[PDB]
Amino acid sequence: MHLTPEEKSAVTALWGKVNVDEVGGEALGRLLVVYPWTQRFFESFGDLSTPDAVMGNPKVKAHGKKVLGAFSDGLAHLDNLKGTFATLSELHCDKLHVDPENFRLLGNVLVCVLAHHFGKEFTPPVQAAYQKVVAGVANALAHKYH
Amino acid sequence: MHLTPEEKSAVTALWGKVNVDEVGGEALGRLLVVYPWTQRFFESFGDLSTPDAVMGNPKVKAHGKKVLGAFSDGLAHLDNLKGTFATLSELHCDKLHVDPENFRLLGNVLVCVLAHHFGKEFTPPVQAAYQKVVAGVANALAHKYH
Amino acid sequence: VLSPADKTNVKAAWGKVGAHAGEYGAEALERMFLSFPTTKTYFPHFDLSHGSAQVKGHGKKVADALTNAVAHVDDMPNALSALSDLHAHKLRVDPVNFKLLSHCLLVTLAAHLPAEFTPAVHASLDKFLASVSTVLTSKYR
Amino acid sequence: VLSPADKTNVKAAWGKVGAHAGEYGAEALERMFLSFPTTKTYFPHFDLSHGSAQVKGHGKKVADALTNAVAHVDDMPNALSALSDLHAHKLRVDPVNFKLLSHCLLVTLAAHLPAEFTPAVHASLDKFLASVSTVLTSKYR
Ligand code: HEM
Ligand code: HEM
Ligand code: HEM
Ligand code: HEM
Repeated sequence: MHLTPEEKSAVTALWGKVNVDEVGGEALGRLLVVYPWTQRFFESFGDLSTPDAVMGNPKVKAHGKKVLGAFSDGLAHLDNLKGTFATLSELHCDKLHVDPENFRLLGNVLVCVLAHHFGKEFTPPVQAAYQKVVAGVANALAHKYH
Repeated sequence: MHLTPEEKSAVTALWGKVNVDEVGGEALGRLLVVYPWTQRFFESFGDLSTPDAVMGNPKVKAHGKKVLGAFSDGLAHLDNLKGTFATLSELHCDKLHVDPENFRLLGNVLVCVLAHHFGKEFTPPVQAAYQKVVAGVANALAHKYH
Repeated sequence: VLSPADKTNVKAAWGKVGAHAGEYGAEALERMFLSFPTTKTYFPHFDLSHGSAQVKGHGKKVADALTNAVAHVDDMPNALSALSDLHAHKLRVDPVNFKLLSHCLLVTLAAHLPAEFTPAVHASLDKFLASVSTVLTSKYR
Repeated sequence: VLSPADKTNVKAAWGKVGAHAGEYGAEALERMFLSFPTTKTYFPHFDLSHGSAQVKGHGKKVADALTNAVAHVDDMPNALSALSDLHAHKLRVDPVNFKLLSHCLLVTLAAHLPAEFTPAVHASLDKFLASVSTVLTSKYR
């Protein structure tokens, strides 16, 4: 996590404009659609057979919002991601058995989602800041794997 | 490092039995042969047209010894690889233009050479400690890239 | 493998790129240079400053090649043979870097085609770039 | 693409493995579990303790499939259709993991077939495991 002050202000300024409910649903839905193998964790979510079935699934939307919720909190502790994410890291490992590569796929999808939404506002340099952030979060979420 | 005293001792003790001369030449040569694209940095070495020509090339063998040398000295600063490879990290970036991914290919090749050499002695637990060191080394070397 | 659906998706999204391909190619490069600085090791000879003509020049070349793969979506291995040779034999770019550029291309398109960058299209474009990358790397060893 | 030399190299090397493939399968998994603990996420239902019969059995299964692949080195896609299916639609192991098992397999062969693990053979086996990996993840999406 080598976020220069200016990189941190940039992450923070944009994050101000995000509708986490919405972005959360889009990011998660899109993950399940671009990398269908990730659907392995959600067989109790019902119908994920097509893009519309995934994107509109009330369960995916609610889970996405939860995930992004935890992520937003992460953004207020950019200083201590490991600490912030420790009980979650343990849960994903020990209870959920989620391969951490999943955390990196979601980060990339999220970046595409932010680009989709902010258009020209998501400048090369803003992307570079967010790239560092999703990586830091993925790393924090994997820190307790064993 | 995130090496256990037990992991540290295993690394340390096997290393004591290593001929850097021979392992250095073999590791670099295998690299040039398994991942032919790494030859892009050694055009001046000559004929690397065949396994035989690579494995026999003295320039290769001597560069191999220089690399494992530096690696070997890094094993003495296992608690600050970052600081040990700082200058070498800048060099590689700024002068050599070596993509850090190369550091990882070599690491894996190195592990295959050790297994090759030590057979029985190179147990799963010993490989595990070595995997952590090679990753550690690669990270340290890539640390100053910008 | 790309399905009929994928093919339609790609031709459609790329269709929209039209005349901006060049500029979007340049932008994907800059994004890549900024987010994954290690990729810069391959362009020691380039002026990577903002608005660099070398980068502009290069973005166009990459875009033309992608445009050519879309035009020959049913025969990419052959349409890209030459480029596959260049990369394997001269450039010798480590394979991991293809995924990085692909990623920056997807970000660029997303940033410019909001109405078209649907989930379905996104998936199609991702499979496409993966296939291009596979072709370009096929002759490496 | 496996060259004829490669196919020869592989068949030779695997030829020497013989009645030990099962043991080598089991050893490669054990090395994978320890070196890349994230791989354990796919085996929550297994006893991953040293010498576990679940691990041994699975080691055999994997070894056997490799055998069958060496045997149909000319027609992998077809020889492994079922397995490609299973992985793409049931197991859904993330593709990054295939590279980790492949590596632990080289390490295992190296440690057991010193004379045979020459540089040229090393290169071939790698390509081979890579091809096997491509086949197993070809129907993912
Ligand atoms: C930014 C990364 C992520 C964050 C912050 C995050 C956060 C969360 C939170 C807050 C929960 C609920 C915890 C609880 O039930 O006590 C959860 C559950 C879960 N997460 Fe994650 N998550 C992330 C990534 C992922 C990814 C990428 C996957 C799978 C591809 C995943 C799989 C799951 C599953 C399967 C559950 C349990 C759902 C259920 O209740 O059945 N997570 N996550
Ligand atoms: C274990 C990781 C590595 C270590 C410790 C290492 C260390 C070294 C050292 C100590 C030098 C001497 C140069 C000087 O002081 O002027 C050197 C040079 C060099 N290294 Fe690295 N290296 C590593 C990996 C690599 C890899 C993987 C490659 C490319 C495949 C590479 C490419 C080079 C080149 C091209 C030179 C310049 C040699 C010359 O001047 O002909 N290095 N390295
Ligand atoms: C799908 C992805 C890619 C496409 C379509 C592509 C296409 C091209 C094309 C059309 C050229 C110009 C060849 C000529 O002179 O006619 C080129 C050159 C080049 N590419 Fe690739 N490429 C791709 C990926 C990469 C990646 C990922 C890298 C490194 C990060 C890379 C590094 C280079 C370099 C260094 C050159 C030479 C540029 C010069 O000296 O002018 N390429 N590529
Ligand atoms: C070298 C490539 C691989 C081959 C040839 C291979 C082969 C096999 C075979 C033969 C089976 C047993 C099918 C049956 O039960 O009838 C299997 C199952 C399985 N494989 Fe793959 N595998 C490979 C890579 C992987 C990797 C890298 C992972 C995960 C890290 C993995 C995860 C699994 C799991 C979880 C099972 C089911 C285990 C059980 O519940 O018994 N495989 N594989």
